[PDB]
Amino acid sequence: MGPYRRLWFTLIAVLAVTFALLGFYGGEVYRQAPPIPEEVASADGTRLFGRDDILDGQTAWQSIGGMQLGSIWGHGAYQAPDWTADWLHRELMAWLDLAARDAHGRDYGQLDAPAQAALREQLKAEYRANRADAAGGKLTLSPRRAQAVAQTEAYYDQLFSDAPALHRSRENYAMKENTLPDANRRRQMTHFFFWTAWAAGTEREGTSVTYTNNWPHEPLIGNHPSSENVMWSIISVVVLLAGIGLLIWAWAFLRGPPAPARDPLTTFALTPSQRALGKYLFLVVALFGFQVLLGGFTAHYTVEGQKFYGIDLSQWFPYSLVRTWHIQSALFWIATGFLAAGLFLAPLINGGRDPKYQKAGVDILFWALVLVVVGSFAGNYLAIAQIMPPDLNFWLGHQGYEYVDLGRLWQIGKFAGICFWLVLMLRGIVPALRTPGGDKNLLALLTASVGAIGLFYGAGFFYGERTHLTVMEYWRWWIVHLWVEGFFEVFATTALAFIFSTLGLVSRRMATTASLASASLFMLGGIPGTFHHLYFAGTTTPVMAVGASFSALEVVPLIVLGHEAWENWRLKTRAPWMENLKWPLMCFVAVAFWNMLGAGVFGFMINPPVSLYYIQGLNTTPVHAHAALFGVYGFLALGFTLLVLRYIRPQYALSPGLMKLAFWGLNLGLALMIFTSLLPIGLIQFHASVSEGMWYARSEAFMQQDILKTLRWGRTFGDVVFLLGALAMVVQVILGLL
Amino acid sequence: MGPYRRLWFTLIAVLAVTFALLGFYGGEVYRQAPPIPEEVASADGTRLFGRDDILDGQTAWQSIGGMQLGSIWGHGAYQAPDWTADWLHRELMAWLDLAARDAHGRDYGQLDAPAQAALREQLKAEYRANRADAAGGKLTLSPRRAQAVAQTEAYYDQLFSDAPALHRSRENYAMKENTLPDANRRRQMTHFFFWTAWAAGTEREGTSVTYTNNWPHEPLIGNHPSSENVMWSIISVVVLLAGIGLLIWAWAFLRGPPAPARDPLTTFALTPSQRALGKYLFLVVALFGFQVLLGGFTAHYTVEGQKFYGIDLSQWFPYSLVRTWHIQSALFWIATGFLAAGLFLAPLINGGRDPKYQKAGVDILFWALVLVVVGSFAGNYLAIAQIMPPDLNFWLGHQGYEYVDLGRLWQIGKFAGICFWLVLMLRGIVPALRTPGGDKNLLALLTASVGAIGLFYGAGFFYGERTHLTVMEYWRWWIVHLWVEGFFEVFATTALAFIFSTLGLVSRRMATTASLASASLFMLGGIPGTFHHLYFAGTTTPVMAVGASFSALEVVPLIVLGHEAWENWRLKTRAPWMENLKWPLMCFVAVAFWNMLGAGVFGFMINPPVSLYYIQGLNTTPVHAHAALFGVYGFLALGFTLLVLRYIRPQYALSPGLMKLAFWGLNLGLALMIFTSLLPIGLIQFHASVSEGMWYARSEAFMQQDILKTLRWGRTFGDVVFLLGALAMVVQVILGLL
Ligand code: HEM
Ligand code: HEM
Ligand code: HEM
Ligand code: HEM
Ligand SMILES: [Ca+2]
Ligand SMILES: [Ca+2]
Ligand SMILES: [Fe+3]
Ligand SMILES: [Fe+3]
Repeated sequence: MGPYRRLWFTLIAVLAVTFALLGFYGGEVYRQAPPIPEEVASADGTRLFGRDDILDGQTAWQSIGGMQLGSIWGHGAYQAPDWTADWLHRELMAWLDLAARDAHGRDYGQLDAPAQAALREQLKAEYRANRADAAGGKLTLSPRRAQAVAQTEAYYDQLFSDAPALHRSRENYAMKENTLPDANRRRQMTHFFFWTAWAAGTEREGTSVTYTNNWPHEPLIGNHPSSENVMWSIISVVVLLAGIGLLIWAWAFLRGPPAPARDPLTTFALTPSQRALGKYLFLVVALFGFQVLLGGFTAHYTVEGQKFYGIDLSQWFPYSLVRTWHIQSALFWIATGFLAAGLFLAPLINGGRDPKYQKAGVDILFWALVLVVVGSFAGNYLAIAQIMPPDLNFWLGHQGYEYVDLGRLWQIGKFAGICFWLVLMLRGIVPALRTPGGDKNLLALLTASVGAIGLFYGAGFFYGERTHLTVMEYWRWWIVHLWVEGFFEVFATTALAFIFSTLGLVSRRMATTASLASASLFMLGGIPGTFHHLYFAGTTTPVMAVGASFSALEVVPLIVLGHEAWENWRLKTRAPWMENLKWPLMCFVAVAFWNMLGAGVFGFMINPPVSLYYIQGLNTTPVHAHAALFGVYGFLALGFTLLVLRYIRPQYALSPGLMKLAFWGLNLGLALMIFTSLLPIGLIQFHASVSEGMWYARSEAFMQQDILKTLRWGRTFGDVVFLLGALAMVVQVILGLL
Repeated sequence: MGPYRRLWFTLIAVLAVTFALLGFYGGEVYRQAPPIPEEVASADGTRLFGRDDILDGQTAWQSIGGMQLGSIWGHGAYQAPDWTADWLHRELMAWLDLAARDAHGRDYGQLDAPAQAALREQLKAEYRANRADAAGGKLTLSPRRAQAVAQTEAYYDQLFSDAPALHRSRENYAMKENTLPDANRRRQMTHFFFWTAWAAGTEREGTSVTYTNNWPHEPLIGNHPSSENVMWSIISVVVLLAGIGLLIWAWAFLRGPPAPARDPLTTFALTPSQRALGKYLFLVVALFGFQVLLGGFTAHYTVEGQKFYGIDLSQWFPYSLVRTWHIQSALFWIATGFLAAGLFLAPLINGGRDPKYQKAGVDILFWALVLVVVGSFAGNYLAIAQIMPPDLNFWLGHQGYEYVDLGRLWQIGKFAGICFWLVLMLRGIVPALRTPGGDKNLLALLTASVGAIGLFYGAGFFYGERTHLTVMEYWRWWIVHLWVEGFFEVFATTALAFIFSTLGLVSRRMATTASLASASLFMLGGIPGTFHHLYFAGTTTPVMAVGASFSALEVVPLIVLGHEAWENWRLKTRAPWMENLKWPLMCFVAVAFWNMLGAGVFGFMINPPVSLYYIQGLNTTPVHAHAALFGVYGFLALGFTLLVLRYIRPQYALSPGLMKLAFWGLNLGLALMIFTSLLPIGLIQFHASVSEGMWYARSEAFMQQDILKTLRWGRTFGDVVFLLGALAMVVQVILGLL
């Protein structure tokens, strides 16, 4: 309570109206989803696959890499072409030849211009029709379409089967040699690729958009952005520029501490529990050196084929296996960065004593946390090699969906570990607010943050092996755009301000009101901002209305970062003994520079739904993904490491001269391979994706254009700058642990 | 010179690099203009009109209102449809009917869908070809196109002719009854319309865009935006956001006065010259009341036809006359407000004495201005009614182009009056900085601003009666986007800081650096920002490449207006005698609010070239025009009126209770007639313009859709608030002049 009745009500007011908006629209994503047809038949009488064969074909797609091989409805990896827009153009060109063979005498390519436009108008009448029969379950597609589907089916049966004809196209797609040894799996898998491009073509009931909201930009069947799609883009621009101006207008009008001579953390000297965190500062730097070194190993498969300078490590370590470890070990060391600074802050609040069985609680968390890492990395190896039986795949092995690629049995092992980290926080915080005090204001906010950071991983359930892919793309982003983006940015603002409150630099009054205006602004457009990962995947038009207007308000408090980047840096002059923490106070400054240039600048370039239409599935998304994940949550795990290196080894200097290469190799290393080798490839692809089609921007005839070859062979001029910038950090921490 | 060596070098550096970028591209706008063909002939052998007939048709179009009747290439008025898209659609449907009449047996409307798409591909083949013969001067268009042009000539001959059949379509376009009594004048005007929509269809040499950069969005002949258009749009967006964030960053990191007891302006008491400004302060409010009444009179012709509750004032006072007066008297009173403020500031700088024959120039300049006003209005009335002979039209009468609609002789009169104001400034300012002092830092900037504001009306020359329309649209925006937008915003910052410096509130050190940091920022994207009025008018793609990217940087220093709207309002508390200037210190705050909400927010909504494509010529442009013209330079001539009411009548109070109404009527009326009756009309026109075509968003089958009728019949509820606010302000000024 206290005098904070205004602030503590407007945070619950945001978390009540902007939290039912994932629930009032969460039923809209379910019952407006593209249905899987019960029976696919031809008009002559034969019966093709049904809804059982599609779902078993989905499990065949998961066993080869899932979204880490080639993207489906845009989301995935960006080397192999998306199989819902590469199946589409190969099916329409098969139809255009089977409708020209009995038209004059020739094919679609050898007709003059006025007569070849009399066939693309017949494509719009058949392929933008023949939807479901209103719970009759039948499809009954045309017999000229039954021959074109079976014609292109033999091309995808020959691509995943070790055939000698399609070499040097399995080399530009970074598929190993087989990718599916069994024969009935890839006969069932390419039935699933039909349904993922059946829904991309058929019209919804009465409207002028498709089931996937007109996504794969194809000039044959008239796939152009909607009328309501362009009108909801210009509304999304005026929300931003009238939000930035009205924030600085209300900031400049509605406004209106001697430091101690000793550091108050060295007066405690707690030996038994906080000395056991030396392992956790090793697991951060061991996974960080392993995660960069995979990056130079998965970017090598982009440039070359599968050679690796002599013998090929391609039948053991293919592209979709080294990419799966590159994302998954990245989310671990960001997670165990906060887990070190979380458990360090547990016994420091309740005086300087530990709870009962605290060191016994820490020493069994770490050996269960390392059980998951080397336990999930075996499941990826025994599933992409296709050794494990396919019925037991989802539980241990490989899930298929990116950012949740650890198996279901191992996924409980990550959820049980953070839930065990939850009770080790609450046993050390309930003797601090259940005591009769009157200053439990920051402690009540931090209690709500630790309760939310460990229970929002549980939304990674509610989807199993065989549920509908629109349901698998709704609960998946609840832990990527709400647990990594949202609630890692609440816990890293309070616990950041809790340290500056304890050292005696902020006066605990402007450390709480600054942590409820910077905890409700990030949540105003953060919980209903989940929906900008669900534009073109089985949704209606109001889903891009909630996710393009209420998503610009998480770009409003990110551009204005002059404050909270100077008043976290001018704390250096407030004490003579703030030279010992100079380098953590330089990492919490370069968090702010990449929270406006990775989340604000490069994050709004792809936000409005006319410019996510042409960009979704290109090389402009890993510009935003590399910069907003290492820049914002990747310098916090290195700011909470070189701070926790102090107070547990308070005798070793940080050795400047090494840190000036360990800090200025991460910044300039990240801003040189983005602005030379990932951004200009993302604009040659954008110039082709809006001119010709979506299939043209990922086709292998385009990605070997002799200008996109010299623009990814120049990744290595920035890769080795990042490499030595990462080695100089881990050599410091290993030297610091002695 | 002095300690200001950095700023006074970077301002000349900006005005040196961003000023050759107008000349080196003005050469490109000249030598890449769409040529007028020397001879138009048919393929059978006959000879149609030539280029002289096209130029006489241009003069005939000028004689009836010019751009105030119906827009040409988007620029103009927004009631009658743009003739270069309406002519285009009528000519294309005439060609489709003449090519279907000899195809099977029917027309384009009564053909099935696959066979009517075999004629639009022939429209794409014939109409996107047959350009000029490489300076051969001939056209030699197809005889079917000759028959289609001769067929659609008769409708536009019948529309401007008093013909009975075409009533109640001459009433929804607000044309009086005749608009052209002579017959050869409209017979040549139709040929001019043929030229201005011939340039909208033909392909440039080798490229894939037209001469007017693919402008009139027509799905028949494939008029869709380019790829480089969309690429420069996304580049413009990232330039804006990366500008705002870096400006706030470098503001927050790179930083580092007793008031007197008496007002220092009442200590001078200069009686002979400054008492002669009552005529100017009466002329400002007289033209302001007359202009608001003309605005209320010209919006009635939108809602009703030409009735005016009984007898019609339509053959004497048509829509074109009242619209021309509504723009021109607005520009006149906005100019003479600054003129009176500068002439007040003239003798105060050189101590408290006047130059020789100072009262005589003031006493003749007022009668010269009022002579120019009544002669221009008499010329408009005697030119639109078609009484004055067509040989003598451009000199006195009506020019045709909007914002320069006063005739050439009256234009020389206005330029001579502003030059007389210039020499009256320089005869009073040169004995103040030629004295041996060391404080001529602000006065040099003010002298350069006076030399800028008084000379660049002279770029309204260099185009006469018969030059090419791309040349007439290059020198026209040199006095609308560089003399009104740019150099009225330099003269209003230095004079404001000079007044706040002379009064003894700022310390003259932060009044100079803040008047070059806020004079070099507005000029970085202001002089090469002219080019966003020249996207789709006879230009190439480098012109929009300059005018998007280098124009987003004049939106960057406008959103951040928390500073320069609080440090100009917190000057009120610095003295007890700053209650006498309370209302100018609210006008100079409403200037900042509408400068961020009419130039930033609603001004960037229409800026990027993919969203100016569908918007150019709609009801979203008068939103930005009414907001940024009365909001920024309209409260400035009401701040410099109620400040100059002090120090010449320093005995009459401002009478609060009336000033609250005269402020919060203007603000609430301008913010309520924009957000109710001009913004959703603009959004409905945007939706229909991006769905169907450009002809559909201005057609009279669409602008009576029964929802656009109730959305402009609610203009009056915002009109009467603005009306009563204007009446309260003028009755206050008339009561104060006694
Ligand atoms: C020198 C440093 C790095 C290199 C060479 C590298 C390599 C790569 C490459 C080539 C991709 C593109 C994969 C594809 O095309 O499908 C990628 C994706 C990704 N990287 Fe890195 N990486 C580096 C640093 C990092 C770091 C430090 C992190 C996080 C802690 C990270 C997180 C990610 C993520 C999340 C993706 C997935 C993007 C997406 O699929 O949309 N990267 N990495
Ligand atoms: C602040 C921390 C942020 C993080 C950690 C983050 C992380 C990510 C990642 C890793 C992806 C790639 C997902 C994938 O490959 O499937 C992504 C995509 C995306 N992000 Fe962010 N992001 C952040 C901020 C933002 C912001 C502020 C916006 C504002 C509009 C935004 C808009 C988007 C959009 C539209 C996509 C979809 C791009 C696509 O699917 O191709 N992000 N985000
Ligand atoms: C109650 C107040 C006003 C009313 C009813 C009014 C009426 C109108 C109307 C209906 C238009 C649209 C003409 C068309 O559609 O072609 C217009 C245009 C315009 N008005 Fe006003 N007006 C008002 C106030 C003002 C003021 C105070 C200014 C001060 C400078 C102003 C400047 C302009 C300009 C420059 C245009 C031309 C916009 C363009 O052609 O793009 N108006 N006025
Ligand atoms: C600050 C003072 C400003 C003033 C006095 C002003 C005035 C005007 C006026 C009167 C028009 C209408 C021209 C016509 O009807 O032909 C116009 C158009 C336009 N303005 Fe502004 N403007 C200002 C700021 C801005 C800014 C900051 C931008 C930034 C991008 C901008 C972008 C545009 C564009 C693109 C158009 C063309 C719209 C069209 O032709 O339909 N304006 N301006
Ligand atoms: Ca991805
Ligand atoms: Ca206009
Ligand atoms: Fe997101
Ligand atoms: Fe402009």
